[PDB]
Amino acid sequence: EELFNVGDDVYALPGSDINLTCQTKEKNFLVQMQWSKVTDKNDMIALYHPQYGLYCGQEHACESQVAATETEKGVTNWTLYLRNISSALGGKYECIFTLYPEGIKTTVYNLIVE
Amino acid sequence: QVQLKESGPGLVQPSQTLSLTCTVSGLSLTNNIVSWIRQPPGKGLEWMGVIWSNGGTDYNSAIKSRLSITRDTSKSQVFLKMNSLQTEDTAMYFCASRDYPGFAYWGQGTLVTVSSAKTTPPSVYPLAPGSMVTLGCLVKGYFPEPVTVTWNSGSLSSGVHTFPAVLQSDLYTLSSSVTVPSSTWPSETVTCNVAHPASSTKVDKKIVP
Amino acid sequence: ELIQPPSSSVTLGSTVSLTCVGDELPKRYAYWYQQKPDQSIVRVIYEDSKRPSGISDRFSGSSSGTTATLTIRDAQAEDEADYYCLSTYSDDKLPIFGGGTKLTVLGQPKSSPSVTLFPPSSEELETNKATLVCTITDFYPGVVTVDWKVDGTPVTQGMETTQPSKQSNNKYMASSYLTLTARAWERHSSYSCQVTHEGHTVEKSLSRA
Ligand SMILES: *[C@@H]1O[C@H](CO)[C@@H](O)[C@H](O)[C@H]1NC(C)=O
Repeated sequence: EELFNVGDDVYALPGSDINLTCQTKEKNFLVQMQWSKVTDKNDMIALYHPQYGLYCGQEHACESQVAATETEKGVTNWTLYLRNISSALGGKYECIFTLYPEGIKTTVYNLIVE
Repeated sequence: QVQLKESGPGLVQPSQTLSLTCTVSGLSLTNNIVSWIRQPPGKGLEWMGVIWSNGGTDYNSAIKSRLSITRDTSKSQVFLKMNSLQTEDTAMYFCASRDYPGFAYWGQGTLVTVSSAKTTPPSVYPLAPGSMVTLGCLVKGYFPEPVTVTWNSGSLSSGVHTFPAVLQSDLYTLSSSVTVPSSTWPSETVTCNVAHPASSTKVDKKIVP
Repeated sequence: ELIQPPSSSVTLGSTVSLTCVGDELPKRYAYWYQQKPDQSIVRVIYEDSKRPSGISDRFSGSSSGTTATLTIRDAQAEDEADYYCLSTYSDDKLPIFGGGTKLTVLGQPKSSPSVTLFPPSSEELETNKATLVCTITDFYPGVVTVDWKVDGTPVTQGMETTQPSKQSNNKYMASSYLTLTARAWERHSSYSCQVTHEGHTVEKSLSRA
């Protein structure tokens, strides 16, 4: 359902530094969350589980690329640090919360690099 | 870069309690777990317990009764407390983190010796000779392990050998040697720096002919 | 719980597979750690077969049913280490380490030792004790036998000599101590440390002159 549009376009010139931040739905239990780069396959960047903690996708030092933070009304922020953006970092980024009782909630960012 | 650094008393008496601290940097302690792993001398790694990203804990059921893990998120530290110690608790203690259960980052470890003996600081003596000249430091009669030796406060790092310790009747002894060009010594000072944490001793000894 | 053979051999350039066998490994991933003599710990394989950045591509892994295996190709001397496998057990999914496999690489170049003999320091004599130090480096294999001679006569008394340990260059190092009262040091004239490695003896001597 997300491969129709849904997401937000994000333009950048090479060299740019950009933070993407995603936010949990109110009044849900946070079950797990993750960041992915979406091509033909969904390639996970980092995953956070509220008990097991951080887990990275393939060789990463991803603890320097993501951060989770709680705020006021149980809402959680989930952010991805993009640094020194090349055309290779361009593409579709997907933040996927799995919540209870509402299930999956996803936010798509299209990073466009000139 | 992330670093996990274990710190602790080095020497603890039987039936006392052992307080270790894991200091985490480059990882967000609120988003991560920290496990405590121990290795008795000559033995294999044994997992002890975990504090989960949410502050809960689980322990190895064979030591659970004496074990306690806590954390201070603001100071970014995790604490291991283990009470009623026996001699068999003498081990190297590691904390590790992230990618549970396949911990990706490890501390170097601190050694803990459980003994009723009191600390003995080392006596540090210079080793001078009788192309390339080799100098050294004799670190005699200390307890417990370990002891560290640097040369010229770290300025001299290349040709350094720090030997394994020998145990001569309840006290340890080791040597460290450094090799430098004959042109450089004695014209350029060569000092060895010995640290024995458990007794809080730091000594510098200048090597003279 | 997690079953590993306590030791294994490979010769330089060939391939070893090390195994780890556990009941739940068909349902749980295995992780592999390499521990070097200085006791630092490096993750070399995760999730049965994935290899983390910065690990040599000679390391690979695979799993079938209840045995996970770690495969080192083109064995190098610096692969000599203890390898531990880690997985998860029970309903609460807690970690467990196998017992560890010590891997020795055969076929490494023979190398004769470098011996250095130091007299006692003036400072140490002032306490009426005297230690001569005999450092031994850059030898392989790591087995050596040390004999002291004083005035041409064997000494068994007051000698302690170190267990061989591994250097940064994967050769071995060791040290031997001869300790004397200061009165005894000035009662004899010639001192010799004789190190024997694979049948040949290299000797270092000194006099008090
Ligand atoms: C980011 O780009 C700057 C500008 O060229 C460069 O100096 C720096 O090394 C880059 N940082 C990383 C982490 O690649």
